[PDB]
Amino acid sequence: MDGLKSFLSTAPVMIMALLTFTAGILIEFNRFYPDLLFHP
Amino acid sequence: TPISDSAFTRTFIGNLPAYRKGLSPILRGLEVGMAHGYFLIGPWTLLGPLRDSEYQYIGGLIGALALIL
Amino acid sequence: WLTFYWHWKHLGVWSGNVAQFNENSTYLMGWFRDYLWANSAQLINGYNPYGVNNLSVWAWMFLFGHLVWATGFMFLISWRGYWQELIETIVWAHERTPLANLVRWKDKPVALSIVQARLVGLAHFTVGYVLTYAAFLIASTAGKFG
Amino acid sequence: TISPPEREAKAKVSVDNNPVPTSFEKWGKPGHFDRTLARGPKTTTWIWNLHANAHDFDSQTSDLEDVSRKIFSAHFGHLAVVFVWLSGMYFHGAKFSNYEGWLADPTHIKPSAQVVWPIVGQGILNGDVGGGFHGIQITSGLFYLWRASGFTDSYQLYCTAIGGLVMAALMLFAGWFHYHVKAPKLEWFQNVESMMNHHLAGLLGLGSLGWAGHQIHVSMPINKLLDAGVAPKDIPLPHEFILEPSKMAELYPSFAQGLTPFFTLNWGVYSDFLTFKGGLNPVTGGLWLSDTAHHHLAIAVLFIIAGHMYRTNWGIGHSMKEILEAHKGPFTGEGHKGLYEILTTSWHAQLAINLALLGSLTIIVAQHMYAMPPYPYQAIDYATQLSLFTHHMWIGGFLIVGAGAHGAIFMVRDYDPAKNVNNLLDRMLRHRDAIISHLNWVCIFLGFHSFGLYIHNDTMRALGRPQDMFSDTAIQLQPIFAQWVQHLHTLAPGATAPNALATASYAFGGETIAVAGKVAMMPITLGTADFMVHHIHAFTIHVTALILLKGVLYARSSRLVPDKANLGFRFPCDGPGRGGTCQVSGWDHVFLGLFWMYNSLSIVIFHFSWKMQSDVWGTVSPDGSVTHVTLGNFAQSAITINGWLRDFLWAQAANVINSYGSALSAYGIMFLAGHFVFAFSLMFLFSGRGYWQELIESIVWAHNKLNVAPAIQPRALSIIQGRAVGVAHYLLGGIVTTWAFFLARSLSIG
Amino acid sequence: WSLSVGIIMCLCNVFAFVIGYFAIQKTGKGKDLALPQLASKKTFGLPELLATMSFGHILGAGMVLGLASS
Amino acid sequence: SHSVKIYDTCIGCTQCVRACPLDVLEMVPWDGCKAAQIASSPRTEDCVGCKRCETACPTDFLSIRVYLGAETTRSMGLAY
Ligand code: CLA
Ligand code: CLA
Ligand code: CLA
Ligand SMILES: CCCCCCCCCCCCCCCC(=O)OC[C@H](COP(=O)(O)OC[C@@H](O)CO)OC(=O)CCCCCCCCCCCCCCC
Ligand SMILES: CC1=C(C/C=C(\C)CCC[C@H](C)CCC[C@H](C)CCCC(C)C)C(=O)c2ccccc2C1=O
Ligand SMILES: CC1=C(C/C=C(\C)CCC[C@H](C)CCC[C@H](C)CCCC(C)C)C(=O)c2ccccc2C1=O
Ligand SMILES: [Ca+2]
Ligand SMILES: [Cl-]
Repeated sequence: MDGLKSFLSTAPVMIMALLTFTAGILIEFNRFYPDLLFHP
Repeated sequence: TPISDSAFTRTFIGNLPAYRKGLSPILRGLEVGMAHGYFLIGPWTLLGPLRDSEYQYIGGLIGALALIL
Repeated sequence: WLTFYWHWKHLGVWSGNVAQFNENSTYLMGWFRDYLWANSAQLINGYNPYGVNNLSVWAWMFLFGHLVWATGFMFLISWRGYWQELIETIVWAHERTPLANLVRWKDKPVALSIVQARLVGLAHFTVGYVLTYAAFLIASTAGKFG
Repeated sequence: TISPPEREAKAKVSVDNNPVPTSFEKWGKPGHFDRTLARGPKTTTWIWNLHANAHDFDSQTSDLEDVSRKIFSAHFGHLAVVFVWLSGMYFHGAKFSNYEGWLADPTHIKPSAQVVWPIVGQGILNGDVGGGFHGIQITSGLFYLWRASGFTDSYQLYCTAIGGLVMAALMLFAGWFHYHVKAPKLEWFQNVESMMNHHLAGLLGLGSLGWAGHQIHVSMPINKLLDAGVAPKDIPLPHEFILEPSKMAELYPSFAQGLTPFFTLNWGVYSDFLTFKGGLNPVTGGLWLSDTAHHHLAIAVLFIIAGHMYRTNWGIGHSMKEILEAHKGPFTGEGHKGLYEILTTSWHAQLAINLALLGSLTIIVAQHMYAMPPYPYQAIDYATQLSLFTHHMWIGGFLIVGAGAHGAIFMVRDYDPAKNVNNLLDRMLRHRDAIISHLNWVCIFLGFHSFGLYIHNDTMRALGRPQDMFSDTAIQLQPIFAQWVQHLHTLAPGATAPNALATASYAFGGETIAVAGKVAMMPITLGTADFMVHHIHAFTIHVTALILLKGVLYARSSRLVPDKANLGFRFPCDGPGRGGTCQVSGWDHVFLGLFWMYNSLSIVIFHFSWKMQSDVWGTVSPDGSVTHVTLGNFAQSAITINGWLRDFLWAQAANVINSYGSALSAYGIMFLAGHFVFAFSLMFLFSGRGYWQELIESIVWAHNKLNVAPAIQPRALSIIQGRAVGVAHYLLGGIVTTWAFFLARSLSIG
Repeated sequence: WSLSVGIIMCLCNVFAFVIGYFAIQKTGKGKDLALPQLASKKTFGLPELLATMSFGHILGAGMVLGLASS
Repeated sequence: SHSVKIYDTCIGCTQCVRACPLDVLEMVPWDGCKAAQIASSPRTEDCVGCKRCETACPTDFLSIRVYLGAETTRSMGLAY
């Protein structure tokens, strides 16, 4: 139903989903290529 | 309440100058003074700055004569 | 901040140890430790259970400034109405105490206004901010070099 | 929803069939529970007010029968949350710890139940705790509990976590069931006599009964082998003891007789495992489990008997209404009349009692666990001891102020003056000024005659005048009463306790028990430095009580505000008039009492942490001498503020600032982080929103300049919310600082 | 066990029986029958009867274990 | 004593008088609004300045203004 599709798309749920996704991006990038004080 | 007004308190509240019956403004603070420097001497009897010298009974006297002032 | 900067870098220059400042001032723990905690040793040792040296007056003024600075927090955090109620309770207490209601007051006691509250709190904060840092700056300097 | 049969058998059961249907359309509608918020957000404050009133069910609906059905399912959901959290600990002990590696050599290794993912340098946080394991050394004392419970394999903790998750699912399901399928009426609730009978006889009685049975069949026969020197892999399983009752009959002489003597009043024969030794265990440093099983059996019998005092359906029993209406003397007029009706209708009236008692009991838990260590090897783990003590201090400290909050809530929302005519509450409301002014005087007295002593000692030691101090080497302030009761508890096993073999705790006086190379518990000599700090504690608690009491005795009205009851519980003020009416509500009084609870516990935990390190804890020599950490300077240095500034703070904070580059670096990070949050709170606590709204005006103009202003108009936090964020960040920063400091200091003492 | 029942346990049961037949407010208000005429076990409802039967076990334990150990 | 003024932007809704807790404000018949009334402040001697009127004003910015002044026993809200 749409009542739960609207709850999954609320401000806090989405603003935490984006933060989790960006955390995953940054964590994996600094896992495979860590220690980038600058660009070579 | 009993503490505020009882048998002994009804008279004793009314027994010191500003409640005492017909006491002159000369004696306006007899007790209010006879009870001051007599108990101010207590803390200076065994605890004062000069409690372990030879004037154990002098610092209290002078301090009381100043605190009463 | 400015005075921490000046004092730490000048300690480094005076002791010939500019390396300490140039290599610790980049992270805050360097300030919290190599400056605040490190240079306080003599300061807090002005009066000890073992003796009393010339820094004792500064060791007393440090805690004094802390006390005044913390006293300002009362006026700045709690506001008037609480104190007006607490004062009214005391007014009732005096006007009902035998051998004391006969001690009447011309000035009706009231709590400090909000403007006066902020002013007194800021004044205590400023006194405890200046005196404490001065007792640190003079004591920690008159030890390693004074 | 679903449709079960009935589930009743001539009971007071009363439910409503499907009152609230199950749907998701209300999930996409935030703030629907409030009429003022359902029309849509027009300012950003609408968002904050959404969370500030999420659980306040009085402002939502006025029907109490709906509020109670909400509260029941809320408790079920909380229990589901708790079971999830506990299954977390059991699973992390099963697969992310070294409980097996610690149980083997408990004196040569440290407990650890967390593994940090090696990434961006944080893999350094995995400290070598011993035995090849790398992780964070825990301080919650879970390995000691799991050893005292009989856990020996990882599969046991795994199944415990599985059962915890199952119970979480069950509580979560029961919550939905008791609000969407068959929600109970009011007839099922207001049986406080019946509820007390059931909560005493069944919950607290049968609980300790079953746990004592567990200990007799699991904990005792396995900890007896653990304390002997037997390897855990050679120790049998708990069910092998019931499958072979002869192995239990032999391991305890009393067990070699059968079950009949218990039924035939032959209790004295079971003295071979239901013991009364007391003291501690010289092998583990904790309490004897043979005594704890007996203790739980006694508590079980006592509670089951207590659950048979009140009246239910068979005529016998008491009615608390009768007991309250009976108690009345010439001093209080009608006495407790109307109190049953107070506590059977107002939920806040009940919570203001339950929170107070639960917080006090948490504090008692801390004070009893620290001195009579009930878990093996916890008295040697100084970190775990300190952590449990301080954590159960803080939990109780918060739960106590909760009582002073909900009391004022009851006063403003549920106090009916017609229902309280010349009873305890009504007559207490009369002489409010008397009690408040007397407590004012008492607080002033305790402030002068406890802290002024420290100021005088600092000024005397600063002036170079040792013979004028309040110390153990000058004007002594010896605590006679506490030392006397210490000596009383010391002479207990040979006078007022012939059956007791050892004292309740070795802190009062007696022998010095030590495990491995560290001490477990020794007599805590009380002198001047203890008397002064005890009076400091009393003063701080008195001021906190004064604040939280004037918060309730004046939530209705006052000489300043006579119509305060109209303003509600939570409100900032009543205008700058009357000289200034800022912070008069009960909400503001709780906001102020939070700070004083923090300030009191800040001295309590420091008293604990320094007295233990100075006059108790310390390494023991093989000849017999005991050398304390701070060399016993508490009795000679804790008497001045400079002593606490230098020899306590400055001296013992070195472990935290020098923690960079090690496994304790996170503690220094959090130390500075709490120092940050503390100061961040001062911005809110010292300012007012009238400036921030004027600034938001300029930022709104800037946003509209590029046409980027949200339709949700931005509004600065309300005055109440400003104060709330201030106090929240103050407490958070302070407690994070003290937590980091205490953990980094306790882990660095060996 | 040879005489622990009649001398104390039955004695304490009957003691609680008397003090409950005389002191309990609501006796016959219980759910049980108490139909047959007995000395003191079914003269009033078995709620009251079982109440004193439990309290008499309490008293009997407190007296037997209070005599001399076990 | 405090000063209480009422401006011509007042719509005469009596809300500030319904919120006043010291009978400081009244309502006199006017000729400016539909209600044909405007707020009045005859008994400024009883005005403590709790701003309960200004809080209960509907017009764009206040139509009634309170300006705190020389505080007295009555304006200070002294009950002792
Ligand atoms: C999928 C099952 C389900 C569904 C569809 C609903 C649907 C509804 N419930 Mg409901 N409820 C459920 C399960 C469910 N509930 C359970 C299991 C419980 C027991 C805790 C409750 C207890 C409950 C109460 C007391 C009330 C409702 C109410 C409502 C209605 C409004 C809910 C709302 O405000 O928005 C949605 C709300 C949220 C999404 C809250 C988010 C979750 C919070 C922040 C924390 C989650 C805690 C959780 C219960 C336990 C944690 C799980 C564990 C793994 C940690 C709505 C139609 C209210 C009502 O009837 O309106 C008057 C009402 O008062 N429910
Ligand atoms: C089981 C105990 C209990 C229960 C059931 C309640 C229940 C209630 N309380 Mg209450 N309270 C309690 C204990 C309890 N309280 C205690 C111990 C205190 C002392 C601190 C208070 C102080 C208190 C106040 C001052 C108020 C209430 C209010 C309320 C009512 C509304 C709750 C609310 O505002 O929504 C939801 C609650 C929130 C949105 C708070 C969120 C902010 C939290 C505190 C942040 C904490 C951060 C986190 C824990 C740690 C930091 C990590 C971070 C980095 C993420 C509600 C019925 C309010 C009321 O109006 O009463 C009717 C009210 O103003 N309570
Ligand atoms: C350590 C205490 C502290 C801190 C951090 C601040 C910080 C700030 N003050 Mg401030 N102030 C303080 C104490 C403090 N103040 C005190 C005691 C007073 C006297 C009452 C004032 C009075 C004051 C005034 C009058 C003003 C400020 C202003 C500002 C802001 C200026 C903008 C800036 O610095 O850029 C950047 C911001 C920061 C560096 C701070 C943000 C730090 C966080 C950690 C960033 C990350 C966000 C975080 C992850 C959020 C997630 C939380 C999650 C865990 C729940 C800033 C946020 C001015 C302002 O509003 O700006 C326009 C302003 O006019 N302050
Ligand atoms: C640390 C203690 C060692 C120092 C000694 C201090 C002596 C304390 C004074 C004696 C107790 C006074 C209370 C009983 C006196 C008592 O409760 O009598 C009973 C009386 C009412 O009883 P009724 O006759 O109405 O009984 C009917 C009731 O069931 C209710 O209707 O209560 C009051 O007196 C009200 C006045 C309270 C105000 C006095 C209390 C003083 C506050 C400080 C108390 C200190 C206690 C410290 C304990 C840790
Ligand atoms: C304690 C307190 C009071 C009560 C304070 C009172 C009643 C003042 C009492 C202080 C007396 C007068 C002694 C002060 C001693 C000073 C050092 C004397 C300085 C005066 C100069 C002339 C020297 C408030 O009124 C108040 C108002 C708003 C916010 C916070 C607070 C607040 O915290
Ligand atoms: C700064 C300040 C404000 C303004 C404060 C504001 C506008 C709060 C800012 C909140 C921002 C918009 C959200 C950021 C904080 C979030 C709650 C953190 C959530 C982060 C997750 C999404 C990860 C007041 O309103 C105020 C009121 C009364 C006294 C003092 C003050 C005061 O000092
Ligand atoms: Ca001397
Ligand atoms: Cl010192």
